[PDB]
This record gives sequence, structure tokens and C-alpha cells, in this order.
Amino acid sequence: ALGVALIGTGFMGKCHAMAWRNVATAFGGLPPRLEVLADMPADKAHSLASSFGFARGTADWREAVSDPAVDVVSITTPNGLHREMAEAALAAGKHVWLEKPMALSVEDAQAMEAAARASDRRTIIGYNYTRSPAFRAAVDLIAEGAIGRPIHFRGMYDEDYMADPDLPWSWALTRKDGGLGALGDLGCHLVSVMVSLMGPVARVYAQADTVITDRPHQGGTARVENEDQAQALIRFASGTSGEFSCSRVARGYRCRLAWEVQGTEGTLRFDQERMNELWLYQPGRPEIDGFRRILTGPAQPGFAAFCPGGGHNFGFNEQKVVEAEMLRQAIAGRGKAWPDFTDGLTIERVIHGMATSAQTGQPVNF
Amino acid sequence: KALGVALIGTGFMGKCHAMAWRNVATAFGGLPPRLEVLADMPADKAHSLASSFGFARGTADWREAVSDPAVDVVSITTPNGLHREMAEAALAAGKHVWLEKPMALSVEDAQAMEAAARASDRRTIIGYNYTRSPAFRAAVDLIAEGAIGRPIHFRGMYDEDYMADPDLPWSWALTRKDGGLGALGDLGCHLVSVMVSLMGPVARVYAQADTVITDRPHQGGTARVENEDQAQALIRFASGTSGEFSCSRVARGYRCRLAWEVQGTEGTLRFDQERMNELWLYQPGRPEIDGFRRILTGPAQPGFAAFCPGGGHNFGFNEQKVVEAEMLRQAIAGRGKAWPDFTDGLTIERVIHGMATSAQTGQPVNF
Amino acid sequence: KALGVALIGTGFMGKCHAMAWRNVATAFGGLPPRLEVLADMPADKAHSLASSFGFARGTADWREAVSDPAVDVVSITTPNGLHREMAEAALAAGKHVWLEKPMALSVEDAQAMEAAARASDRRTIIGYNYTRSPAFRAAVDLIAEGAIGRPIHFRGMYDEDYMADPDLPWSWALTRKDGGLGALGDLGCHLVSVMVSLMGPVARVYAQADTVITDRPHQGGTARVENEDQAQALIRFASGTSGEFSCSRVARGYRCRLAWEVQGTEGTLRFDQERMNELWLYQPGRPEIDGFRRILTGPAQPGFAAFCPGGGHNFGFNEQKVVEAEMLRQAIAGRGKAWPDFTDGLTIERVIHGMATSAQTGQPVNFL
Amino acid sequence: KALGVALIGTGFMGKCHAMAWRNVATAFGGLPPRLEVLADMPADKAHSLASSFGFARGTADWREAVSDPAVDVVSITTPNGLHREMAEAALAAGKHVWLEKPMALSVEDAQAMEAAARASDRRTIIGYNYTRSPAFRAAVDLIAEGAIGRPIHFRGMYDEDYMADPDLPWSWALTRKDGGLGALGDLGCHLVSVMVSLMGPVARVYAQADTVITDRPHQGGTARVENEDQAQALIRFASGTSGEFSCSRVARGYRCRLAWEVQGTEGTLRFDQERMNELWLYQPGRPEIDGFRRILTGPAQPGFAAFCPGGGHNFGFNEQKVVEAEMLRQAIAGRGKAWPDFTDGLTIERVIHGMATSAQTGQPVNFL
Repeated sequence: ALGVALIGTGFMGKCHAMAWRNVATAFGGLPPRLEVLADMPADKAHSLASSFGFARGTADWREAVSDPAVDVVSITTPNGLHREMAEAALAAGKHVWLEKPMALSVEDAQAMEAAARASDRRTIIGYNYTRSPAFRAAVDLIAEGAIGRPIHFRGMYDEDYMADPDLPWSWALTRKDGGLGALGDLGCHLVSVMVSLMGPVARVYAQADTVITDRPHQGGTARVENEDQAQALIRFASGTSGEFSCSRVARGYRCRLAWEVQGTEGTLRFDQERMNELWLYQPGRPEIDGFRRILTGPAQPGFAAFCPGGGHNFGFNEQKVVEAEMLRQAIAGRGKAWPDFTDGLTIERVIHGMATSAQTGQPVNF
Repeated sequence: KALGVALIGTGFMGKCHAMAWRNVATAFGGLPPRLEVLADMPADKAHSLASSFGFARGTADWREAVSDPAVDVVSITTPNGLHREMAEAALAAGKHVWLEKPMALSVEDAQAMEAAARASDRRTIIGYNYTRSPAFRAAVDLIAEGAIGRPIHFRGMYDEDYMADPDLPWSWALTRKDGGLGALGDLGCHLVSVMVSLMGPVARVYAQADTVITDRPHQGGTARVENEDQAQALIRFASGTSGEFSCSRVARGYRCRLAWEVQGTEGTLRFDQERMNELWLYQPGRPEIDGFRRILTGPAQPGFAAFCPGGGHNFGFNEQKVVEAEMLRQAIAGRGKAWPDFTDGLTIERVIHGMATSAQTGQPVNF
Repeated sequence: KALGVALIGTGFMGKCHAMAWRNVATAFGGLPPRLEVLADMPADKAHSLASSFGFARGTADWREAVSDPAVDVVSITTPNGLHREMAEAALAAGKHVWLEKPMALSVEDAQAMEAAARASDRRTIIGYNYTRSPAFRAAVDLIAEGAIGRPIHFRGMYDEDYMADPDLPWSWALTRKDGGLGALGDLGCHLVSVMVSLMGPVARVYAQADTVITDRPHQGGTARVENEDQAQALIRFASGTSGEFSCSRVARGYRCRLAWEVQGTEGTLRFDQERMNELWLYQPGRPEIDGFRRILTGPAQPGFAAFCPGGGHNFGFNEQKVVEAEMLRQAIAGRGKAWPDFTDGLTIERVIHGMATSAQTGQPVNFL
Repeated sequence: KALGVALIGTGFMGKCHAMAWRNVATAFGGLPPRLEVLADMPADKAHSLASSFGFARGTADWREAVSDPAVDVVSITTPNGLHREMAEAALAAGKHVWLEKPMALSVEDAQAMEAAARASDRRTIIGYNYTRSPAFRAAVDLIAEGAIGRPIHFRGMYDEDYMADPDLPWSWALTRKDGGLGALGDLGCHLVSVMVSLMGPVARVYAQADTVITDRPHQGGTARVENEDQAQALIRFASGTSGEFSCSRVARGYRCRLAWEVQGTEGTLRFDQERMNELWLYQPGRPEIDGFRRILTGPAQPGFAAFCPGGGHNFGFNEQKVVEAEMLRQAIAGRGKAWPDFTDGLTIERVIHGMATSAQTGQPVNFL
């Protein structure tokens, strides 16, 4: 049984806790031990340790990470503490489940990448949009030649959580203390899906905008420093073309990570807002020719562990149960987990390259 | 003082209950219920699934699970024919009961169970999980608020195709004595649970039904399918309002198509369980922008905020059961009545059995 | 020689017929029909629209129009109450008839028209324009070809909201006498035209109906609504197969929601007139790719190629009327049968009236 | 007095023009345009199609069509290769011109034509079908009225699969000199016409392009495909706002997928030509009912009421061309400007050719 430490009792902390709790229920084997939950205030850590089912709560995350009854650490804390907590956990010989991003800077992620190899411990980044049965069925369909050779990718990730210009300035809207804007909150997720479908990125040319440049701060204005939206043309290492965008100011969209792979022999199309539908076109006889709506069910990877009957919608939170399982099996040496800190660094370099391209108005190569 | 849980059955709904009991405190807070006894056959299955499900022990004897002193509440997810025996035993042993639909094979059995529950002074709830989505709960609140004005029509359907394949073999569940109702039993009861929650009680039904596949493979030979594959009904509610109702286990291409519509004097609400994160609301607006709204499930809808803070992160089927578990938990702690209990549930048994009666005799049935 | 054309009525269905008659030869080839005479009131209105519609002359006397020697076929698009009289005069004058629904307000009147049509030996067609879409005609062929095996269930609706607003004034159309049927007459008849084309003849209906807004503004007072705002019915087809059926003129947010589905032993077809270019077809497939296909209307579907060689160029409501014109054109030339004639039409009148009776009596109505 | 019409070409867009001219007065009133001369090759084909289209006569002499004294306006819909010669001849003969896109294969030819137009004092319009839908015109007005605040991003695509089959034979249309641009010429121009109508003029493009099927069957052997199967571009508008843009003639499963989206400070508009009767509008609302609206095309949208009084009766692809004809008719009568004329059209040609140049040079192209 895996000894589990969880750091952060925020919403992604709770998402991790719910996944650890049901991973053996879904996939079988021994339920992981929920050893130690870490957060502040210490009254906090204790309240949620009780309801989350952890043996003890602690306000000392460094103590949590070095606990000898612990094997794997989930890190769900704010972005700026990711490097520190991850390297500390690897230093203590713990496996790491790290919420995106690895770090704010490529330089930090690179150190994390070197530290992870050196530790000989499993790592995985919380790119949970790669865990849906629909997405995994799409990768398998492409691998079976369902759409022949991929000739074009078009992806987007629209949300509107920053659209309201009255929302207050925060240190997260600063380059230093936040890093990337929309490319950091959303771009990285779209890249995680995109490279999984099309293989590695060779080149980007990007544009970006700050749409709301000043926000309420104390009694006055403070300046927004990172992008609200960005778009890029992609060239994949394969030679294939791509279109890419993200926005945190796209009004009416809440989780619109939408992508499409056009192939020589078909097209796959998906929208996370309807995560139980995969659209597949393959040439058919004229009388019946058209896109198929594939409704998520037990024919798709992971679904059978949650429900034996198709069309019982798989949820966002169950993505995280699959991610937990993938890490469990990797820790037991029964399957590689993706992405580790090495694959993760590559994603960090692509979104930073996109930011660099938009700033310089020049293409960036990888 | 944590809730002590017994689970009977580990199938579709068995595992669904197990996942709900496991994370109910994670989602809603308070003390995690203790997973005490898992009952299933054979003994080896009960033991392995007790291990992976996190139950303190497994047993092949459901009566052991129900009578265990550490157990306060019993999830019953066994075949419909054992529901009455198991539920009445649970109540007799002083336990709260989470009973999968349906209450039993017959209104008579359901009548006996309803008396037992009233006499037991324990909390009961039937597992009508399609009443637990944020979208459904939002629709109930919108109607109450006057969002579509006076309801004037209901149109509901529940299509699935799990029996469309004629080679799918015979089973005792396809007989009337051992299986009870067909599509009315498996699907109809879910649509009634949604329909009466939207429109209030049924006053009258006129129904028609069909068995499309009358004979199925039975161990090299063939055996007769006695219950209906599909049924349709015209409804009058106690309100006087009209309704259309149907269910089918042979509707090809549909996997969980519980779809309904309430038309009102000031708007329309529409929903399809296959897109359980979307609620369609039409209200009159200026001609230039007049049209239905697509309400994407988010924290504004009941229950959602307990699972995710940001809209458009699709709520799942299984999360419906975590809400249901929480509703029973709160009823047990005397902090709010759970719906439906055995009293509310017996009314739903009368409606689907009245529909079957109406289809057989070709006459309307009144309540 | 080109088909000589008379059109009666210059309202919206009148305009729809004129547009059909003008482009039917453009779409399907042969000789453009001769636009001879257009009839309506007042005579200034008729002379005005004759010019813009491309008709050689206008007249306020429609009897003139139907008796004109240069006329072979008469489009009747006038209000429901004049249909019997105008169709009978056209048949008496030895003219073919293109008649907007209904045949008449009563079954009795439709019966007389049906006998007159058999006596005249001229071709007739009723304007059931929702049976002319490429998508609907493709669905009929797929069923006949065995694409969804044997039909086991039909579910059809026709929701619109043109009477949903309680502010909307009273009119003689909301009387049983002068208006006839309500939602069953405006919308039900269309759903029946589509339903019987998919499932064959109706054997039996059990129906319910409601007037939801019972009174409407009238001369600073109110007046009673006599006919139904909505109706639903369970169906048994002559085949033995089951059906669900509804119509509503008070269904808020719906504009032209004639939507139907045929569930079969081997698949499912589903259609919504508000997206008239999409036909949804399910057939069992291998698990990894199993699901409904979205068939987008294109040249593989009946009639589409006469309008456009490339798929996905949306076919329009008005183009249904061009197809209807061509069907009557070919029937008049004896190269094809136009559906429905006054005989097939009468059956449709009997079904909607039978539904109204069932709703009134609370008892089923048999047709066979 | 009735407009005298000549039509050159009878293919896809030829017949579309024919159907538009035939019914424009039926829809919008006034005098039916006189269909005087149809021109196409061979003569027997021009003769049969003139008969069925209702043109007074047919000819294989296209110069007869532009020179006939009874002709006021010339629809030109033939291969793009002779657009300049034919358009310039029609202008020199004192006729108005309805020119099917593109203006010509080259910016140079288009530039000469734009000069010829300015000197001619006659009205011109380039056929841009997709700017005439009720939904699109409704979207432009909603943007002008502030319905989505200030536009902050445009994302547009035009996917079709008519060249996806690699066995489709080589043609002169796949050569640079006889075909000009590939997907950018066939689909890009259409997307630009919609894009600049929503966002105002283009300031800058950075583009990339691909030939997916580089060689095709040529009478036993094979010949090289010289123009692009697909292209994408990032846009800066004159306003400074950003854009995404793509087109493809090899995008499998798409038949007319001209889809666009304008995200604004106060809302979002989204449209797909394959469902040309739907416009999606998001504006901030109450959390309990917050979401996108499905606006079904009806009489509240520009042009619809000319074809049908009742909403939800789907407007067709072909009715866009009836609207285009009416716009040219009104402009010729001095009662309104038609967009785009040869001057506005030249800009559109510069943008698509700029995208092709950008893809080839790997540099951005700016426009003044």
C-alpha cells in the first residue's frame, strides 16, 4: 500500500484527495494509505485531514515530505512553491505528483528535471485533460490509422475567469511572481494534448495581447503584465502544420479546450465542455456519409473501471483518478507515466517559446 | 459517531455506492463514514472487493452485514427480487437504508416495505440518481422561481439499447414473476422520479407497450420474454397539466438518453442526461437576440461547488451518487428530509405499475 | 407547350408558390411554366403582385382565373375556408390543382372534394412541403432499403410559439366554426404527412388536447379560444407498430420544430426541421467507432443536385416548394405520381379530426 | 424600367445567378429583370439552358452578351482565367458587372480591372455569397450596436474536402498560371470577405501553407499540384486587434465549413455556414441563467422577411444570391452602395495574395 502525503487542501488538493481515495475502488489492488495532509493555517490542515481521511494534518509541509510512512507526494500548492516542494520531496526519496506548472521559469524546471533523474523516483505533471477516455481513445484511433496521416492540428483553450475588468490586480498578473498569463493557466494544457496527438513542436510564430491592462489595486490601478490571450502557428517535428490559441478573457467559455486533428483518411474533433463526445469522420458511402458522435463508454480506455454501461458521463474529477492510477502503476514499474519532469520541461520550453515569439515578433525554433 | 456502512452487492450500483460512501466526507466535509461490511457472493469476491473498496471485511452472508453492530446504514444494490427481503431485514435490525430502485417487483411488496419503514423509525432513500445532477436541481429551482411561468406540458423519454441485440440471452429478470416490469422497471421508474419532481404527482396515465424481442437464447434453446421492451404513456398531473412519457431498452444508438422538456407560459426548459452538464432555458427576449440559452453546469447550480469551484468542469454520473449519499447522511443526522423515502417511493411504484396495467387492458388508470 | 399557371392568393404561401413556379424549370430543366393569371383582393394588390411575381395579368375575380383557357394548373393559397369552393371550381374547369393544406375545415367537405377529384381525372397535390426536403426523402429511402431494419417505434412533434403570448389578440381562426382545428390543423396535419410517409397508415389514436390561454383581447374586452393550443396522441399503425405524436402553437422558443424519429430493429433515424439539412442515422458498428452519424444534406439525397452540385450548401424551406412544383409537373406529364392527392389527403384529414374527437371524448378512435 | 440581364457561364455559380435573377423581384418587389442573353460553350448547351433558365436567347459568343443594347448588367461566372477580359469588355460597353470571385488570378489583373471600374461610372459587385446570410448581416449589426463591446479576437476557418481524394485527377486549376491560388483562392477569399466585414481592414498577415497531395493522375501519368491544399495565418487588423485564419480543400468530413467567431470585451458571436440559420451570442448574464443564446434565423434578421414571414423556416444557400442580386439592383438604381465593388474587391485580392507571399517568404506582409 502506497503511503501518501498531500500538500495543499485547495480545490486541486481536494481533487487529488478524491482521486487517492477511490483509485483502488476503481482499478483494484490495495487502497493507498492517506498518511499526512499539509496546509495553513494549522487548524485548517487538521479540519480537512479529518474529512479527507488523512491519518494526521500538519502546517509543516517539509515534515510531511520527509515522513518515512510516505512514498509519494501530491503537490497542489501555489505555482511559486512548486520547484521548492518538488525538489525537497525528490531529495527525501519520494515520488512526485506535481500540479502544473513545474515552475514559473524554464531555468527552475530544468533544475527540477536534473533533480528528478538524479533521484530515480517517479514524477508526473497534473495534465488531467490527457486522462479522459475520449482523449485516450483519440490517441489509440490515430495509432491504428483511423484518420491516416495527420496533416493539420487546430486547438484552442478559451475560458472567461479574467473577462470581468473589475476583478482585482494580483501578484499572479506580474511576470516575476506569476510568470505566464493565459499561456501558463491554459496554454500548457493545450500543449500537453497537442504534442500527445501530433508529436513534438519544431517551431512557433506567436502573437499575444493584454486586453485588460489595468485592474483595481488598493484604492487605485495596478498594471497587468502578462497576456490575456495568445495565438500561434505551429510546425511539428513531423513537418505537419498547427494552429494554437488560449484566452482567459473569452466571454461565455468556462473550460473550452477544443482540438481537431485533420488526417489524410479522416478527422477527429473534441471539446472538453462536452468531454463525453469524440467526433470521428472517415470516408463512407455517399448515402450515409458523415461525422460519427462517439459517446464515451467502456470501449474507451479507463471508463470500464468507473461504469460498465456507456453514456453514463465520465467527469473532470475522474480524470484525476486515472492520473493517480497511472502514477501507482509507474511506481510499481507496471507502466511508464506521462509526462515526467523530462517530458514536462519540453512543454515548459514550448509555452515560454510562444511568449518569446509574441514579445520579439520572430519565430522560435526548438 | 462516524456513520457505519454496510454494502450489499458490488455490480453497477454496488461499486457506485462504494465510490459515493468513500468520498462523501471529502466532498461535503464532516466525518468520513466507516466502511464496515461488504456482502457479495462468492466469499472470495466479497473478500477481494472488500480489500480494494476499503471495507473492514467482506462476507458471503448479507444477513451478517445487515446485523453487524458497527453498521448504522445499509446500501442494497442486489437484484430487484431480493430488495423487499433485504430492506425489511435491515429496518428490523434498526438500520437506515439506501435501496437501489426499484422498491420491489410488485406494489404489494412496496406496500409492505412502506409500512415497515414507517414502523422502524429509520431513514430510507431510493437510489433515483438522475434527480441529483446540478442541472436537474437547477431546473426544479428555476420552475419554482417562475423562470418558465406556468408549466403547460411535459415531454419525457428514457431510451437505452442494452437489450437491442436479439442474441442477448434470456434471464429470470425477463419473466413477470421473477423479473417484474421490463423497460418500465429499469428505465420508466427513473423517468417518473424526474417527472413528478418537475410536474408534481400523476393523476392519470393511458399507456401502450410492446415486447419487440419475444424469445431469446436460453442454454442452446429459447425462452419467452414476458415483460415490455418499450412503453409510451399520456399523462395528466394532479395540476391538470398534460404530459408525454416513454422508455425503451431497444432504442438503438442511445446509451443513457433520459431526456425531458417542461414547456411553460413564460419559457421552456430542456435536458438530455447524455449531455448531463447542459440545461436549455428559453425565455422571451427582444427579437434581435431571442433564443434558447445553453446553461453550462457550474458552481451556480446545487451540489456542483462541493466537487469543483469553476464552471464547465463536467460533473460526472458517479458524482450524482456522492450527492445522494450526502442527502441520506444529512437526513440520518436529522438535518433535512431525503427524497424519495419508502412513502414517496411507493407512489412511483404505483405510477409505473399503473402504466403496465393500462398497456395490458387498453384502459386509462387513475391515482 | 409550357404548363399554364394560375395562382390564387398573394400572401406568404402564395409568394412561396410563385417563387417555386418561377425556378422549377431553372432547377429541373424542361419549359418554364407560363405565369398567366394571379388572383387576390383588392384588385390593386393583385395587379401590383402580378407585375413583381412575373404573372401576365392580375384580377380580383379568381373564378375568371381558374376558367382561363390559357390555364392548365391552379395554385390555391387562400384562407382555409375557401379551399373546398376554389378546388371544386378548378376541377370543374378541368384544371389540375396544387392545394395548400387543409383540403377543408370538415372531413365531410374533404370527402366531397375527394369524389370531385376522382370525377375530374385531373392531378391533385396537397402542399405538405415538409415531405420534400432532401433529408426527409433520404430517410424514406433508407427505411425502404432496410438501413434501420423494421420500424418498432415512431416519436414525432411539431412545436411553434406563434400563439404563446397571452397578449396576442383573438381572431376567427380560434373559433371551431370559422377556424376549425387549432394546433392539430396548423401543425398536426404536417406531422401526419411526415409520420404516415415513414410508418404507413394510422390504424388507431388515443389523444389529449388543451387550450392553455382560454381568452384573448378583443375590442377592449375578451373572447373565448375554442380550439386546442396543443395536443398529444399515442398511435398504433396498420403495421401494428407504436407511435408518439404531438403538436403545439404555444411551445415557447420553438419556431418550426417539426422533429421526428423512427426507431428500428437495426438502427435509428432522427430529424429536426429547424436544422432541415441534418439527418441523424444510427446503425450498429464496432465499439471503438460506434455512434450516430450526422448526414449533412448534399447531392446524394433526392432533389438536392437540381439546386447545387456541392454538399453542405444548405437547402432552404422555399426550395421544398420548388421540389413540390416539379413533382406535380411530372405527374401532370404522366412520368411520376404526386403525393398526396385528394384521396391520400382525405386520410390525413380523417386522422387529425379523429385525434380531435379522441381528445373530446376521452376514448380511442379506430380508422380501419 | 426592367433591368436587362446577360449571364456568362451556367455551372455552379452560373445557375445560382440564374435562380437569383429569376426571383429577385418576386422576393423584393419592383419589375422582374429581363433575362436577355445566356452565353456558354458549346452553342447547343447555351441554347437548352437559355430555354430552361428563361433567357430570351443563348449564344457561344460571350461578346454578344456584353454588347447587346437590351443588356444593362452582366453576371460573369466562368473560369476565373477570362474574368479580366470579360469584365473589362462589359465595362467598356457601358454595362454594370456582377463578377463571381475571384476578380482575376493575379493582383496585377485585379488592379487593371479596378482602374477600368473607376473610369466606367457603372456599378460593380464581387459575388461573396457568405456575406448575404440573414445570420451574418445580423452579426454585423449586433457588433455595430455594441452588443459584444469592443472586438478583441477573430478566429475563422473555411474547411472543405472536395480535393481530399488523392485519385482526383490533375487540372489547369492546380497550376499557378492557369489556376492562381489554391485553397486561399477558392475558400480564403470568402473567409476574408466575412472577416474584414466583421473586424474592419487587415494591417498584417503571417501565414504558412501546405500541399498535402503534391501530384495527381494526368492522363496515364501524373502532374504536380502547384498551389496550396491548406493555409493558416495570424492577423493584425488596422484596429490593432488579433485574428486566426485558415482554409483547406482537403479537410475530410467538411463540405461548407466557413466558421467564424468574434470575441469582444462584452460578449462573443459564433457562426458555422453548415448551420447557416444559427448565430450564437454570449453576453454577460445572471449566474443562474448565464450562457450562449441560439438565435434561429427569422424575420428580425436582414433580408429574411423578403423570403418568409415566420422564423425558423431555414433560409437556403441559394437565397443568399437573391439578396446579392437585390443589393446590385438597388445600387444600379442609386438607392444604396453594393459591397464589395472592384475597389473593395482589390483589397481582398491583396490580402489573400499577401498570405500566399508570407507563406513562401516566411516574412509577415503589411498592408497600408
